Amino acid sequence: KAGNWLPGSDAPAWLPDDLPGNYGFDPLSLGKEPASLKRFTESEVIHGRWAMLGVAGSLAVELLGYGNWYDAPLWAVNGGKATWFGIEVPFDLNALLAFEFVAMAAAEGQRGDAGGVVYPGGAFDPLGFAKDSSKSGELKLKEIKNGRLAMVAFLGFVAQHAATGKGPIAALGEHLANPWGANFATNGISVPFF
Amino acid sequence: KAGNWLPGSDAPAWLPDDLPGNYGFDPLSLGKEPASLKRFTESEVIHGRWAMLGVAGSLAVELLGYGNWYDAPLWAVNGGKATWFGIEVPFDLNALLAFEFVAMAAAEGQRGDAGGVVYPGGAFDPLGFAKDSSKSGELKLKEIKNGRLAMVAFLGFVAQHAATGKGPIAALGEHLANPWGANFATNGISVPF
Amino acid sequence: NFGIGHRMQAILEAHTPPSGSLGAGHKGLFDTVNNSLHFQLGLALASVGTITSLVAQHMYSLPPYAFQAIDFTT
Amino acid sequence: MKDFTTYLSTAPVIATIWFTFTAGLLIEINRYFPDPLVFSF
Amino acid sequence: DIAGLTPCSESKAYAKLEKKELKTLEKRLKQYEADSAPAVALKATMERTKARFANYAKAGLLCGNDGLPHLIADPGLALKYGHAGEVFIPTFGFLYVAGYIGYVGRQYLIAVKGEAKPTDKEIIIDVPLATKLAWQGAGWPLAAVQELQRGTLLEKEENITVSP
Amino acid sequence: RQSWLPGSQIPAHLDTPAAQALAGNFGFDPLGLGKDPVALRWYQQAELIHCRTAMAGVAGILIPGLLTKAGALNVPEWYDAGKVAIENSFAPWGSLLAVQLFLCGFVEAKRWQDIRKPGSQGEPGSFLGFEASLKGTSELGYPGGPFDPLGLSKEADKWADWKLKEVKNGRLAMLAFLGFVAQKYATGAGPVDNLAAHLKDPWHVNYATNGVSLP
Amino acid sequence: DVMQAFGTPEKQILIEPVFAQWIQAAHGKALYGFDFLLSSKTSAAFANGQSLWLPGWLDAINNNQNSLFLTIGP
Ligand code: CLA
Ligand code: CLA
Ligand SMILES: CC(/C=C/C=C(C)/C=C/[C@@]12O[C@]1(C)C[C@@H](O)CC2(C)C)=C\C=C\C=C(C)\C=C\C=C(C)\C=C\[C@@]12O[C@]1(C)C[C@@H](O)CC2(C)C
Ligand SMILES: CC(/C=C/C=C(C)/C=C/[C@@]12O[C@]1(C)C[C@@H](O)CC2(C)C)=C\C=C\C=C(C)\C=C\C=C(C)\C=C\[C@@]12O[C@]1(C)C[C@@H](O)CC2(C)C
Ligand SMILES: CC(/C=C/C=C(C)/C=C/[C@@]12O[C@]1(C)C[C@@H](O)CC2(C)C)=C\C=C\C=C(C)\C=C\C=C(C)\C=C\[C@@]12O[C@]1(C)C[C@@H](O)CC2(C)C
Ligand SMILES: CC1=C(/C=C/C(C)=C/C=C/C(C)=C\C=C\C=C(C)\C=C\C=C(C)\C=C\C2=C(C)CCCC2(C)C)C(C)(C)CCC1
Repeated sequence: KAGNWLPGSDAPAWLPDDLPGNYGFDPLSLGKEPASLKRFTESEVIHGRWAMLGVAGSLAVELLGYGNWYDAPLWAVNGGKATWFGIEVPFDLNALLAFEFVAMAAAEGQRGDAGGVVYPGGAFDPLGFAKDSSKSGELKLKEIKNGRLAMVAFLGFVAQHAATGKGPIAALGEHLANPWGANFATNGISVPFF
Repeated sequence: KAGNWLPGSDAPAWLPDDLPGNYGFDPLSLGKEPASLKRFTESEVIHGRWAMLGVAGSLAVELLGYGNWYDAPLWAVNGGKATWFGIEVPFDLNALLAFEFVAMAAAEGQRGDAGGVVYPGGAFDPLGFAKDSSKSGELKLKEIKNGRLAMVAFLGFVAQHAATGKGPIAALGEHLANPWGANFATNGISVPF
Repeated sequence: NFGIGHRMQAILEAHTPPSGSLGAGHKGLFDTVNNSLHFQLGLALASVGTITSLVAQHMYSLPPYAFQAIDFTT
Repeated sequence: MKDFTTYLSTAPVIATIWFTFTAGLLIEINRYFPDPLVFSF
Repeated sequence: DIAGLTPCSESKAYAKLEKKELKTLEKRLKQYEADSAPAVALKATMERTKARFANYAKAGLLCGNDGLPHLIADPGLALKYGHAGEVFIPTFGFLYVAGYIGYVGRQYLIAVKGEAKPTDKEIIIDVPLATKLAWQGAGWPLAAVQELQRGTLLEKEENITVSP
Repeated sequence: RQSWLPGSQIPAHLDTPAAQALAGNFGFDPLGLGKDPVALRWYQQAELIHCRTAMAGVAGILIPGLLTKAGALNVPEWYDAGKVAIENSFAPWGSLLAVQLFLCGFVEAKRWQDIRKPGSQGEPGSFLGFEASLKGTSELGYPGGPFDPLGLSKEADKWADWKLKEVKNGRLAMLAFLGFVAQKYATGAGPVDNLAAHLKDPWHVNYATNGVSLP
Repeated sequence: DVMQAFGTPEKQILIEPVFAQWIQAAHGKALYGFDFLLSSKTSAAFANGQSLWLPGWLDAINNNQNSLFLTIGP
């Protein structure tokens, strides 16, 4: 278990207590059937993985000073010459679009319809952490926690840029500058009247 | 089975579950009789193969830059000089018309009225994929799905060019350009109001 | 009488659509078209009476004869 | 007058009351709404 | 101008025919005293006539070369060009009342079949049953499609034939 | 049983135990439209959805209408918000209606199939694990699952209370929209403008001072 | 007849023969303006027969003094 998400409320019967990241949070009974819970326990981890990579990419561009996450796919219109660490990339839109359509499918289709695995031991642990003896569930819990926080962070990125038109650091600095005039309410979007 | 096409509906009894490409989709009871259904299964695969070849021919011309699928048989009127990979063809209309009349019937009529076969093992599998051991129906199902998608793609080519006068990529680039003003409602044809 | 061609006894009793479309289709007509003269006379009169209306409709709009449709009474 | 109301419910009496009703409805309509060739608004 | 036609507010044969009818009414009116009972009815006929021409020109009816309004009886040439009130709106305003009467009479027959002798309530119509079926037949297309989905609209081959 | 007219004989197909245990049954069917039980089963769905869409629409008319006449919004009239907001729009109306009919038809055909056979969308393998919460409840018209996020159905007491509150607010909103259309046709003003016109002179400014109650 | 008797010819039901005027305009009668196949100068059935059989047929329909596709009304 390790958590109750709303104290005093009961835990549902269809959530196993040994499952990593468990709190009992299913107010829709959305994973009630075990096949759907088995599909969603695989897909939450993968959303968390790709969102941790997404928040690291969206923050490292601004911490390294190369624009933001929003304007990084803005060279395909109104010019070109994409960069990475300052190194130029001589690729147009259609070539890298086809390479992302092909070279990712050769790993996605190799992952997905070859089973239902979500923690594959072996080559994906080069250093060696998950020998599944004692520290399996603890590292899985930390991965789930950090990934859920990253999904919340990326949805905050999307809403923050849709409301203010700025980057993550570019308005975290404003919230640190004017803490009472640079929040989600002083814009005329998220709070409709006041 | 592998699919229900409108979930919760009952499957019609005249479709076997072992048949490749199955969903139960027959809302007109159109293939109810077995002698008709066997010929429909034998004809759906061949419509799928010829439409996969049709969509590959309609797309590779524009992806290689040689006009479209529409203007490629437009040298028969107002000029000539047919091309293929840039290589010129010194043939008129009537000679290749008779060659398609004669040389194709030696494959079509040899295929058709020599039985009812639709997956013939032997010379049509040089590398070896369909040994009918474990992965027969899987590859048959993939062939059915890709062929049905190609048939829908070719009818989309027909209606798209009959409504906009443009080719496949010549309007896919526009739908990627103006995604709310370059669809099937902004023309005055498909939606009459 | 020469081996090639088509036969009236084989084309009729094979054009039968299944699943209760036309019932048994055209099975048994050659025993009744050939043996009946009133059936043959009825089909012949239907064809002649329709292509006579066709002659009438197409000889006024498309007059085939020289200086017809100036002679209005004709 | 139960027999009189069964007489009033016979076929020609209902016919001549209902046809005067559906006549004098359409007649009052064509008085208050003259000449309806086309469905206007 | 759909099929060689013209709007009646545009054509001049329509206005000439209006002036023709008003001319006949005027030369008919010239015989009477201006406040007498025939002259009031003649001027009322003129007012109904002019209101009729104004409301036929207002609705956008199409005149021909004859100066007479025409009816475009095709949806897609009436819906596209604004002539749906010619035929396409009264072709459902009729059929509601037609299927209404055909449903009320149907239900009056079926609700009188299962009695002692039905024929006496066909020459002597049961008026409270008739008016109950007259009022509750207002939603007839609803009940007609709900009856068609059963198969209780049709009857099977229990029907009476001769010698097939 | 708290009927719409206290002295009427209620129609007997609204006094069955299938129909008395139905939401908002006040014995009102003077034209016999639900005499077949499956006709009534269909029209109960039609009433629920005609009333939920009307509650959403009438809220979207008079909540910004009352927040326009009291300031701090500038939402126009409901019969003017199609003329405007097509200029402040990424799309014209035709493409928008086409996307609307696709996204809404995918919903409405699943609802069609669930009405014609209950629990249809809950059969496994339909969606990607999402179909398990699509059986609805034991009765049709009230699905729950993903459509009850706050969880007001897990009570089994005061549930007919919530049903009857939904049905009565919905019937009132359907009458309100038929209102909005008619009080637009009659005098050409807005609904809150008509409310202010009635409240400043009730005994002279009403539907007896226009041409629609004409003798 | 009742409208002609009451002196009101405008109240007649004069349904225009839309379905056959469309066939005349698809055959090349440019009097109605449906411009569908042969009365439209830009179509393919018009264009692929200008040397073969069309111009005499188009000059014969649009003559209003033969019986070749008479103009029609209610
Ligand atoms: C052509 C390459 C390719 C292929 C074949 C696959 C194939 C697959 N991916 Mg994959 N993926 C790819 C590229 C590809 N992906 C790329 C490039 C990325 C990075 C962006 C990902 C990221 C990714 C994640 C994170 C996950 C998968 C998953 C899956 C599997 C589920 C199949 C499915 O449902 O289709 C998906 C088909 C769609 C049409 C996707 C619909 C659009 C999604 C929902 C995004 C929309 C977000 C939207 C805001 C939310 C909905 C609205 C909401 C606000 C109400 C399947 C094996 C999932 C999995 O394994 O499940 C267990 C999973 O968790 N992939
Ligand atoms: C099938 C052939 C046919 C057709 C299509 C028409 C069509 C028409 N005729 Mg014509 N006519 C015909 C045959 C036909 N006629 C014949 C054979 C004759 C000689 C007898 C005439 C003599 C004739 C005359 C003398 C006149 C017409 C008129 C008309 C027009 C009808 C206007 C009208 O009354 O609105 C009726 C409109 C309605 C909406 C009526 C519907 C009834 C109500 C509103 C619906 C029910 C409401 C409510 C539920 C009822 C309450 C129920 C109660 C129990 C409480 C219309 C163009 C009139 C006209 O204007 O000419 C153009 C006119 O003056 N006709
Ligand atoms: C928020 C989210 C999911 C939210 C879902 C929630 C809360 C659902 C909760 C519930 O279901 C449960 C749990 C239980 C139910 O009973 C109840 C509810 C409440 C319904 C997923 C985000 C998931 C977000 C993901 C996966 C984001 C990945 C981001 C990537 C890959 C970004 C890449 C880039 O940023 C870089 C790297 C560089 C840039 O230049 C380019 C781009 C491309 C922009
Ligand atoms: C779409 C299609 C069939 C669609 C039928 C459907 C959906 C029927 C569905 C139903 O029946 C079922 C299933 C069940 C019933 O109860 C109900 C319905 C709903 C009725 C066939 C297309 C079939 C399409 C085919 C076979 C297309 C072949 C295309 C070719 C050969 C193109 C060649 C060229 O493009 C090149 C190569 C080069 C160019 O330069 C020259 C040309 C000539 C243009
Ligand atoms: C659904 C509905 C309205 C929905 C409105 C919507 C979505 C509005 C949306 C918009 O406004 C916004 C948001 C913003 C605007 O800018 C745009 C639009 C688009 C305009 C009204 C239903 C309105 C439905 C009504 C009024 C139905 C009335 C039916 C009655 C009274 C029938 C009674 C009987 O049938 C019984 C019960 C029994 C029989 O025996 C007897 C009789 C009498 C026959
Ligand atoms: C749009 C339109 C049109 C067209 C039309 C059409 C084309 C139609 C078709 C139609 C059809 C195609 C039909 C069919 C049918 C079939 C059937 C089969 C039917 C049946 C019916 C019935 C059966 C009924 C019954 C009933 C009821 C329900 C009510 C009353 C009573 C009774 C019982 C009688 C026109 C232009 C002309 C005009 C305008 C409109």
